[PDB]
Amino acid sequence: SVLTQPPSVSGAPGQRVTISCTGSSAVHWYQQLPGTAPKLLISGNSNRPSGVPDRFSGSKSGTSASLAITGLQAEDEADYYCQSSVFGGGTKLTVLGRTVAAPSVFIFPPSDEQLKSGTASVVCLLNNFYPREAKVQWKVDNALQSGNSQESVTEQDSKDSTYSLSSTLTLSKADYEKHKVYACEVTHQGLSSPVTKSFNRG
Amino acid sequence: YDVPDYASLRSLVASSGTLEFITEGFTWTGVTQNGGSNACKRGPGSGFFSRLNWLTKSGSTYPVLNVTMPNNDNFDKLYIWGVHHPSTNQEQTSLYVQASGRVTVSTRRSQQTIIPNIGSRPWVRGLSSRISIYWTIVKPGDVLVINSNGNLIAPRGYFKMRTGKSSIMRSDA
Amino acid sequence: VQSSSTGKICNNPHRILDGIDCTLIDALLGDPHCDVFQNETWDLFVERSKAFSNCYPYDVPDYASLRSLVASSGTLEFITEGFTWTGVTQNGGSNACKRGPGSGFFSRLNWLTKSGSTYPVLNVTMPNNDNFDKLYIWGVHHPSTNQEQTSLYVQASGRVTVSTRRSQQTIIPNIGSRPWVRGLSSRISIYWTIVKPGDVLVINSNGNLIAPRGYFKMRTGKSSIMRSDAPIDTCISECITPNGSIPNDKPFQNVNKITYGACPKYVKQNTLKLATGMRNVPEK
Amino acid sequence: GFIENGWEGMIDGWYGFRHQNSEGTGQAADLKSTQAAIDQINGKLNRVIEKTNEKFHQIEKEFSEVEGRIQDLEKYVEDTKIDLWSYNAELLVALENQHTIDLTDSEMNKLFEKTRRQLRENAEDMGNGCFKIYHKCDNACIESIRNGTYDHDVYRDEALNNRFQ
Amino acid sequence: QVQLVQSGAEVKKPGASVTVSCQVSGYTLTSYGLSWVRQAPGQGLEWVGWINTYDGQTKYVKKFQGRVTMTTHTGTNTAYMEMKSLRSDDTAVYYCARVEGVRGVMGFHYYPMDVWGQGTMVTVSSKGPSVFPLAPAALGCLVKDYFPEPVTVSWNSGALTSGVHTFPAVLQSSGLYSLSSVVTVPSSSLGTQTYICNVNHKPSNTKVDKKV
Ligand SMILES: *[C@@H]1O[C@H](CO)[C@@H](O[C@@H]2O[C@H](CO)[C@@H](O[C@@H]3O[C@H](CO[C@H]4O[C@H](CO[C@H]5O[C@H](CO)[C@@H](O)[C@H](O)[C@@H]5O[C@H]5O[C@H](CO)[C@@H](O)[C@H](O)[C@@H]5O)[C@@H](O)[C@H](O[C@H]5O[C@H](CO)[C@@H](O)[C@H](O)[C@@H]5O)[C@@H]4O)[C@@H](O)[C@H](O[C@H]4O[C@H](CO)[C@@H](O)[C@H](O)[C@@H]4O)[C@@H]3O)[C@H](O)[C@H]2NC(C)=O)[C@H](O)[C@H]1NC(C)=O
Ligand SMILES: *[C@@H]1O[C@H](CO)[C@@H](O[C@@H]2O[C@H](CO)[C@@H](O[C@@H]3O[C@H](CO[C@H]4O[C@H](CO)[C@@H](O)[C@H](O)[C@@H]4O)[C@@H](O)[C@H](O[C@H]4O[C@H](CO)[C@@H](O)[C@H](O)[C@@H]4O)[C@@H]3O)[C@H](O)[C@H]2NC(C)=O)[C@H](O)[C@H]1NC(C)=O
Ligand SMILES: *[C@@H]1O[C@H](CO)[C@@H](O[C@@H]2O[C@H](CO)[C@@H](O[C@@H]3O[C@H](CO[C@H]4O[C@H](CO)[C@@H](O)[C@H](O)[C@@H]4O)[C@@H](O)[C@H](O[C@H]4O[C@H](CO)[C@@H](O)[C@H](O)[C@@H]4O)[C@@H]3O)[C@H](O)[C@H]2NC(C)=O)[C@H](O)[C@H]1NC(C)=O
Ligand SMILES: *[C@@H]1O[C@H](CO)[C@@H](O)[C@H](O)[C@H]1NC(C)=O
Ligand SMILES: *[C@@H]1O[C@H](CO)[C@@H](O)[C@H](O)[C@H]1NC(C)=O
Ligand SMILES: *[C@@H]1O[C@H](CO)[C@@H](O)[C@H](O)[C@H]1NC(C)=O
Repeated sequence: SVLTQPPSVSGAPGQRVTISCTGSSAVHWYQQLPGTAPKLLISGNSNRPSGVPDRFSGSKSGTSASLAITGLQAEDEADYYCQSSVFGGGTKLTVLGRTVAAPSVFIFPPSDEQLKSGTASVVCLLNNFYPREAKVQWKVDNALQSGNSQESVTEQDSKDSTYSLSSTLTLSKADYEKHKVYACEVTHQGLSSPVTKSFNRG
Repeated sequence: YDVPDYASLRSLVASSGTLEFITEGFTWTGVTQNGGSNACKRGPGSGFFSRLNWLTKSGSTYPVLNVTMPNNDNFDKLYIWGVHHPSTNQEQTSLYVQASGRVTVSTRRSQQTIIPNIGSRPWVRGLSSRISIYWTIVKPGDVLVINSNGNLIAPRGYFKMRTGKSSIMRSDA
Repeated sequence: VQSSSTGKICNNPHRILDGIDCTLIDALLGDPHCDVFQNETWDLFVERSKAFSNCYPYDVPDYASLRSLVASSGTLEFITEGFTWTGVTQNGGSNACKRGPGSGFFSRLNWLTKSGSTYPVLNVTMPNNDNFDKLYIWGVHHPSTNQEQTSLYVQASGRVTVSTRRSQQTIIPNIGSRPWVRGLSSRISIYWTIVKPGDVLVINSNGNLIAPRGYFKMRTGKSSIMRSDAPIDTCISECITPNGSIPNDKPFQNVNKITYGACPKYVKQNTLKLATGMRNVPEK
Repeated sequence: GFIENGWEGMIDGWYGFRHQNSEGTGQAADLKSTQAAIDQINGKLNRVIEKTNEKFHQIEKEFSEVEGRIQDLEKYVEDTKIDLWSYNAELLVALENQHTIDLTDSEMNKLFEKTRRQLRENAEDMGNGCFKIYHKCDNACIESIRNGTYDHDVYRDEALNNRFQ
Repeated sequence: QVQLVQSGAEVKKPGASVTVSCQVSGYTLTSYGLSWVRQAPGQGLEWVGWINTYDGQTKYVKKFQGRVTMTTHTGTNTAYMEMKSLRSDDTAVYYCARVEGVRGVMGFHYYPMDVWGQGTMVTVSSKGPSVFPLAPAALGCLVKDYFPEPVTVSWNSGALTSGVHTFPAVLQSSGLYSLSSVVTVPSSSLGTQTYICNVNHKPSNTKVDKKV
């Protein structure tokens, strides 16, 4: 009736991945390669079909099923769903290359035409930060907003092997001048000190 | 004529509940089509059944006819064909250059072959020869192949089969 | 009235045999992807809708009767007998029926072709000296072209006669083109003969014989065959329908009219309530 | 019928007594009649339909292609059997329910009459299924009535005096 | 070889009806049931419905009841899924997948979808990508409020190819997508010259080249 799932797993090639699904009520695991039709990875909660490497495995406890991936390599990087009819939430499996780095934060104010749109969307940017588990806090005169700003991260680049995030907070015009001056704060693993970059119009 | 398993054909035609006949384009090369006889007088002249095509020799030869029709629609097709049994061997060779033809009607799953015989039979409406009526059901997505070297009373098309609440009754009410 | 089913077939107390991709006749003849079903036994043979044929395009006149009697026998135990085919080539095969990497055929049938440039009138016999019926499955090959007929069988028109002390069965093979199935326009026709105990089988053929390799040991019992896509399960139930196993505590069911075991009777009504209390007159 | 109302507060049994005297209202259930009815009901279907019969090999009941006479005959046989068994089930359930209802009504009437016969002349049937007893009848008296050993003779004089003055 | 071959991508208008087809190959259509599963672009798989070939019984989601119809043409081994009363939100890739059970049970209760088609991009929408500049190092273009996802962003189409990062689109409560594309520039080159970003959007058929 409902299936739950870890949302995203980032890892290098060559190690184990354990994904869990929790079926309230036969659970099957499917993989969708990027830009390709989904593929059946296991049926019956533990059975691999033809053509699936024996490194994939499934384990069933009383209510929680778990998919374990071994010898991870390139083609394993895909999205993984559990199915029981209802689907799971999805689990992005990104490749990860290990290279510590430090974010660079920029703030881009909403454009004047964007102001004329009637909606104000303020964006802050982190470039080349290695721990993707970093967090971004929208500072509107020491007021914190959860669920109002959307974030998006760039995949690893083989040029530099690090992540870039963009966080955009949208709000009405009266909310744009609600607080005089804005800022974006970064809590980071690679960077110990959280860094707040402030800005305003005028 | 004569229908082996007449009751079954009558039952299934009654169950289909329609006589809607779709004529198909059959290409009979090297034979004379639309044979007829004066025992079956349609109009003022000789004739035949309107849903059957009597193929005879053309000139002085009768090639091994080998035709096909696929069932590309999603309903069953009923094909009614026949085999002509002549009275005399002279008639057999005069109508069909082969000394003994045969008729094989087949689908992907089944086949049905008839060896026509030549012999005198009781006089009915001036004739001692007979027709034997057979049928074939081509299910959707199947193909019909007719391979005959003589004595074929070919179909002109197919009867659109149906399923429903239809039947037949014998009554003078 | 039991109107619901668990959706799965209980695998006890009945010896279930799930036929994966295999029909009863395909498992009988020895289709390559059915090789795992050799010598199997069952109490109920469950036949999946996904079963397919992947061999020489054949045809079974009276297919329902053969399927029924094989299901009733309840076993696929095949005893190979020693047949002596003199003057013919044995173990014919084709690339339409690929067993392993190369060409092949049904594992329970022997395709006898001409040897050198002759095909003698084969005349072989096997007596039934045991006290059980023997089932012999043989065939007749219908080629597509007369050239193929004479190239495989020196006779211009063979025939196959299989006989016992009490009955005989003769087939005149024909030559003609047929619908293209797996690359072939030729066919096999599958016939069977039952040799009762103390009887003899005589096979006299002058061409177009797909001979047997042995006999299937016939039995009598509580065996049958069912068409169902229900998945097998590890569970206890005495009554099996195509919809799965159902409990037989109630006397009637409205699930399916096809049943197996100690099953309730099928009725058209989905519900019939039997009073187990008194007339109900409540307060107010 | 003449009870006109069931007792949802009765959970001890199916049929029982509610008494009211000088001491106070009390309620009890009669175990014998309830047990008799339950015993007569507990089976009631194994005694006609012994069990489910066991069928192993049967005819085909689902067909892919169209054969003709034989498939028609098989369909007819299956349809006839199904219709006959549906009628058997319908009639059996209707008859058993009717007989069960009549049985429980008869058991209630039998309990009422048994109680009335215990109270030969000491009580009068008020007509609503409830007896007015015309003498001192304490809780021991009531449980003797319920027991079935009510001694009507020793209250006969007092009861007759209360009735006929 | 078992194969499901789906229709081509369809571009419709809201309120119309569309018909997608699925041609099977390597097996017989009536041996297997067929599920239809939609996936909005980057919004995870969503079970649409199930057709039981060989008996024609359907099963749709309550969300799709009445406005989706599934049929089978058994003659051509084809199955059709038509969606009526198309909405803008119905833009998604639709897959036909093969399920096992057709006789006795509804297959999708007990069996998986072991063979999938390539899917068809049924896009019933159109929306223009609004372009905004991004200047304060780094500089970029913000693409906002376009429904159909496929949009490419270049910078003079041959100038800037390294240092540009295209954050994949993100959802919005309005149902429209938005992304950004930022490139690092040497701090001297940002002031001497500016670059132009080319945003190409095929479904809305709009190509906007904008600077900074
Ligand atoms: C236990 O399992 C069994 C087996 O799986 C279940 O039985 C099935 O149950 C469903 C649910 O009720 C039935 O569907 C209902 O059908 C009626 C109309 O049915 C009539 O047609 C049926 C199907 O006919 C197809 O198949 C037969 C056999 O192959 C063929 O002869 C037909 O011509 C037809 O084939 C056509 O379709 C194919 C696929 O598209 C094409 O390939 C082909 O070319 C043709 O176009 C038929 O089965 C049915 O019943 C007969 O047979 C049953 C035996 O099961 C018998 O009991 C009956 O008395 C009949 O003799 C009829 O002939 C339909 O009106 C119902 O509609 C409801 O649902 C739809 C949406 O789904 C709504 O629009 C309706 O308003 C309504 O709500 C429903 O679809 C199914 O027929 C039935 N039998 C089979 C064989 O599947 C059983 O339910 C299970 N029980 C439990 C408790 O689990
Ligand atoms: C093998 O043996 C069988 C039987 O022994 C033969 O079959 C008979 O063949 C003859 C000749 O072909 C048939 O004769 C024809 O019979 C017709 C039916 O006649 C009946 O009905 C008419 C009324 O219409 C009555 O008058 C008559 O008495 C019968 O009761 C006739 O109508 C035919 O008449 C035509 O031809 C004659 C020929 O001279 C003319 O005089 C007439 O005017 C008319 O033109 C004709 O007489 C007979 O019917 C066949 N019987 C059966 C049962 O089939 C086979 O021929 C034979 N074959 C071989 C190879 O040996
Ligand atoms: C009597 O008449 C019947 C019908 O009129 C003839 O039967 C046909 O005969 C031809 C030739 O023998 C057969 O052709 C073969 O068909 C195969 C099936 O093709 C279908 O499926 C494929 C997918 O596998 C599709 O691509 C195709 O469009 C069809 O839908 C083909 O697979 C065969 O291909 C092989 O040979 C050709 C020859 O060039 C090569 O190009 C191929 O690469 C491959 O090697 C072949 O085309 C046809 O199937 C028969 N039809 C039926 C219904 O049986 C009889 O031959 C004819 N007989 C006489 C004596 O006249
Ligand atoms: C019968 O109907 C078919 C198709 O509907 C048509 O082709 C044919 O001509 C009709 N026959 C007559 C006699 O009207
Ligand atoms: C089947 O059993 C028979 C006799 O029990 C034996 O001769 C034969 O080899 C067996 N077949 C297989 C495949 O084991
Ligand atoms: C009821 O009567 C029986 C037999 O007459 C006696 O044994 C019992 O003690 C009485 N009282 C009860 C059961 O309270």
